[PDB]
Amino acid sequence: GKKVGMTRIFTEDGVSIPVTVIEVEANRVTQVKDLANDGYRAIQVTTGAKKANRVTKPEAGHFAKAGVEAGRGLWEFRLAEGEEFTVGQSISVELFADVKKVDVTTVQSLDVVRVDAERNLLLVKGAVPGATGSDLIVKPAVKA
Amino acid sequence: MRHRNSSHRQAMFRNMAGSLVRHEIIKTTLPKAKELRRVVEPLITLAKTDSVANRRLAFARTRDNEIVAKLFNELGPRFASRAGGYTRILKCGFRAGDNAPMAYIELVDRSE
Amino acid sequence: NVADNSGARRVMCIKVLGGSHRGDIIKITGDVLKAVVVPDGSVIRFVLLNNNSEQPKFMKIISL
Amino acid sequence: NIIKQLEQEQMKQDVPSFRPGDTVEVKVWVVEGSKKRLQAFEGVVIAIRNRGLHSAFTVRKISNGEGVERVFQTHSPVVDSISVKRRGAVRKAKLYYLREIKERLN
RNA sequence: ACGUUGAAGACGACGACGUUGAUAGGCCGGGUGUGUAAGCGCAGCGAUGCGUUGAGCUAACCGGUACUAAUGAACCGUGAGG
RNA sequence: CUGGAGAACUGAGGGGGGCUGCUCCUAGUACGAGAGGACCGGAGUGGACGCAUCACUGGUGUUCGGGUUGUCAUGCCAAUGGC
RNA sequence: GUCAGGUAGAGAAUACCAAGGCGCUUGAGAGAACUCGGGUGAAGGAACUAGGCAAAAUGGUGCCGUGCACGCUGAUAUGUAGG
Repeated sequence: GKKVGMTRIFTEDGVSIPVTVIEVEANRVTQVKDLANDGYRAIQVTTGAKKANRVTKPEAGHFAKAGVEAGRGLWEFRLAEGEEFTVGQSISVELFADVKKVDVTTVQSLDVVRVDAERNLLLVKGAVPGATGSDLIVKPAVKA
Repeated sequence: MRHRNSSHRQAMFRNMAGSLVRHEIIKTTLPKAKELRRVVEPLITLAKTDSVANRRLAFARTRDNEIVAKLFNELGPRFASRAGGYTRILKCGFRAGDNAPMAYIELVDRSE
Repeated sequence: NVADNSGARRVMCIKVLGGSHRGDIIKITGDVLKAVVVPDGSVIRFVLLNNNSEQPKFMKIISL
Repeated sequence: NIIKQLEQEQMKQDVPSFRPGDTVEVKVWVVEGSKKRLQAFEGVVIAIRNRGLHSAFTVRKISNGEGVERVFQTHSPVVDSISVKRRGAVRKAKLYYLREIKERLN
């Protein structure tokens, strides 16, 4: 996701929680790594959009192979042998609904305040590294 | 960490801005020309609309009656339809004295 | 300053109790004895004890 | 625009209009174990910070012996109502010099 | 590379954008700060205050707009891989 | 199993790390002839060190704005600017 | 050693001007890894040190307190004691 400023939310009881507000477009998978080829399980995902004239076709061909629209940058995360993903699958922010602690890259064990899909938005209690408009990686807290 | 003294810097731009208006073109170092823009166009924008207060404020800057007369009379109407970008910078090699990058800075006019 | 009426008017803090290298309790002074200094984002900008118990956790102080 | 859209619904439009140097009464919720009580605070506004959802104002109260300053968050749920008693006729944005007033009749 | 940017903390090959083009320097609108400007008018024919007017002004920032300028030729790196 | 580029991964090895104290439930429990009264695990509340670090709480901000003393220039008073 | 104007001021200090004398014999852009020197910056104002040293604070006089007055006075008086 992309960091978009910071604000606070007031609760009904009265306390105010300072929240880092992160915008997370739909993340669309581009490549799936497996034991047979890469020796490990991971999925490569992209986000955003890039100008056609500026995206070099070595990546465009790589994107076109998966039917994926050219995004900005590429990231991939290792799997936990408990989930499966297919090339071209679109991943939205609702996956964070069931998890209360998240890791933002690293500042770890941050409470999640609110998640919505209609506006592709995620909320984190605290501060995260980087200025506004920077790229952030949000994953569930490992220290359970 | 950035993410002449103030008085000298302010006076120099005030003088150079007046000379630019008077002559419509001047030869100066490229860094000076770039920084001069942030002082020059704001004067022309104010001159686009004429008022007693604007005339007084325009005088408080450049502290010269000739320039104020030059403004609000033809620089105003000549740039009324233009939304910014009243200045043009042309690089003209380097100064022989100290190899400084020199450039002409001139208002978009003189199309006779 | 002393909020109570124990007689003392001005006191000096000589040690901040509650932890190593530190309404918290403090040690103040020629008589040395403990004392106590008296969420929405608001801020509030502007008592002696017996070294064993409060006896001016602070029910009496709030009541008075 | 993401930030602004997020705070518009959180802000409250029932904010009364007051100016620095005005005598203001503000009601604030209080929690004592399991009860909600309304506490009334009387004072004079000496500073207002306008930032939208983060707008706040400082009120100085001359208590029994010494003054007490209190910074309220205008849009916080803790504050319920704000009422103006006197229209102070001052000509300064921040009245910090009262640490060490006329009436506007307008 | 050159030019418009450099909040990565000056050894700088680094984030993006360089005319199907808003990164920066301007012209507008909104918010904040400053808290009653210049000019005009009534009374006192002075020093203040009120109307004019919660207004005038506001840099590095927010929301828009390319009628200005980053344009069009080189140099470097090759042509089927023991 | 040495052609010329632009990305995403597997991480051996190495470096910075194994905070502290108190209360409550467990429990008028274990040990002991009584009183006094647990330890550990779990949860909660402070302080110190380090990374991130500004929507909200302070300070600072030689450019903009408000107010002003002595003197001077812009042929003048008023209205400004510079020191 | 002498001659050294106007305003402000107790003065021969200091600041601001006229006349006169000058820009001091390398410059144009970019910002600080804090080598040096000032103003300002929360305060339990001594948590530093042999010594609160050097800074800062401070200084005055439309004065009755062992705190008050201070930049301007429609008017008293369109200049009051008086040389």
